[PDB]
Amino acid sequence: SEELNIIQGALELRTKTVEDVMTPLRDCFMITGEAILDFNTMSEIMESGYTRIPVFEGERSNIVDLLFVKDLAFVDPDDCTPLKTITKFYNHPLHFVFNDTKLDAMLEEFKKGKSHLAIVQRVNNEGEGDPFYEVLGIVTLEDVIEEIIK
Amino acid sequence: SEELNIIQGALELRTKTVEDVMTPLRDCFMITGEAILDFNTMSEIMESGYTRIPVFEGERSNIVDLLFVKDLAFVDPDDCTPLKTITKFYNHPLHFVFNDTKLDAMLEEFKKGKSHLAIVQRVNNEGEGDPFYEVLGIVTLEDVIEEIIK
Amino acid sequence: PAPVEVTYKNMRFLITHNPTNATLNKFIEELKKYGVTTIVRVCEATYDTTLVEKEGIHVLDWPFDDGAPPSNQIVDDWLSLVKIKFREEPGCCIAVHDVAGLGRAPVLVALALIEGGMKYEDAVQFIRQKRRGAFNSKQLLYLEKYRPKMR
Amino acid sequence: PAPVEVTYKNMRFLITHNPTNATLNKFIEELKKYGVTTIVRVCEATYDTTLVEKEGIHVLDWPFDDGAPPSNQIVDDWLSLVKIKFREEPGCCIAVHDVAGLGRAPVLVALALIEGGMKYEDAVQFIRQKRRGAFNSKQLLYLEKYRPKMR
Repeated sequence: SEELNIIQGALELRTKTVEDVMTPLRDCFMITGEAILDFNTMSEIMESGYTRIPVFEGERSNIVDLLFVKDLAFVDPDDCTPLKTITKFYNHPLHFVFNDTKLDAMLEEFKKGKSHLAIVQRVNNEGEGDPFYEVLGIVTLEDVIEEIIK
Repeated sequence: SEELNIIQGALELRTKTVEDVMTPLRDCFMITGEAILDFNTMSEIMESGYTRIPVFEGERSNIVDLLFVKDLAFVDPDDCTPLKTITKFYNHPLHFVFNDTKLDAMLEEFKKGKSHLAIVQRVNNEGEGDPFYEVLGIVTLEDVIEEIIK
Repeated sequence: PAPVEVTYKNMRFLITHNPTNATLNKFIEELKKYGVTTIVRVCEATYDTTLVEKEGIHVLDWPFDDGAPPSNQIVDDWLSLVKIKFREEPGCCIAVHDVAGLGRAPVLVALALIEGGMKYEDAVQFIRQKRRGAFNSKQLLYLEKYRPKMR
Repeated sequence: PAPVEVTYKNMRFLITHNPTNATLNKFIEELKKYGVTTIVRVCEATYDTTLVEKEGIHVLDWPFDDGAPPSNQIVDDWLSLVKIKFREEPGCCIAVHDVAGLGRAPVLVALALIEGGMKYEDAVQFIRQKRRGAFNSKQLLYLEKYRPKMR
């Protein structure tokens, strides 16, 4: 029943890439570093249901940190503390990985680490300038498990 | 590598019970309905890292609702709104299941439902009074997946 | 737990729990959702039964011993009650409630469908289908050694 | 990305990125964590290089074309620089940095270990091990058609 589905997913971990299950950059829910953690902003962050939210500066490709909801533990809304400050009070590792990375390898990094999230980047050899890493998306442990158990 | 471990877990879904992977009642993190959602209480709830927290009234065996952290979205600390009120503003289904329930069946209920959590109860035939359902613990989707991928 | 409906041969019952005073309006929603016109209580009074009667359903407090079988007087009062109310209003439903509905109350329902024709094993397996683990040893003994009457 | 150290025959380099002005103290932590005494810049000035020199490491701004090979003057200045500084202080390290460290700067390091004895394929596969996708077509052409001198 469940068992053959989960088995098939487990085997496909070897061939599927992080690129196949990621939520692409356009659809990731994200927050800018210049956000002002006042009453309405914090409420909107909490009501989203996300436990962790990528934080960007400038363009959404420029992902600089992770805001865990717990990080807002004792923040005062009346003080309007900018988000970047809170970002600076807490350490949340920020993994990056290549579109090549198979799903079993990503799964085992997830099992080791403290971060359950990873930015998906590619490299482009096509340019009138130096090669650069292009972020494509974000893959979570939940994407990988969603792909095992369908 | 990963694959044979996850396969073995998937097969053991049929024999293992909800009773084997639950976090027993003594160790579940829980909150009482008479909590007063002031600044410190809400902060303590957020800083715990739990997205959803069982809510009891009286003795911890008496689990009455679920507090999602998002449920605190626009609550004012200055107003000291009791937790039971917030409990009454939001509907979060409260599944109960028997210690007998195998892990594949629990997994498929989890896949269908909106609640990713379940109270684990047993029935005791031994008493000088009427039989009663005894809550033993709480099983989450994360317990089940933790048991698939080790 | 939650309430359960049991139907056999125009008989219909609702095995239920003992509510609190705040749950009792949603409770009456559920009592009318199965069309119960009378409710008989076996636990001890933790609320008041004047609004439930103001919503149209009569309350009968017949307490007997927790975890124990009903006396023969309660049995005969009970059978005469199902007779009277089910020929007063057929297809209707009468509710019985223990603390959670896992002993005395299912025993009463048990005697009703056992006097109604359904056998002993068929009735017990009929009830524990509908709520698991319904009977304890002291009540298994009664329901086993009870003599029907075709009433 | 992040900085990378490359060592071959007492030569040691740090291929790095262009920092901002606020990152630059942690930057100098990392520059001294690999013991680099001089840093040579190929991108355009987005900060000021007086504190990095006040922490003891000299800054040389030698910009050339983005995505393009270095001219032969920059090549000879570069080789003479590695000679001078690596016989002034052997075992030390000199840092080079592009915008992220994925083109011009790795090309310079490439010419250094290719003049240092390591072959073309061995050097390119040595660098892209240490940071994936390091070179683009216009720079592959140069590093391929470059003539060593055993300097």
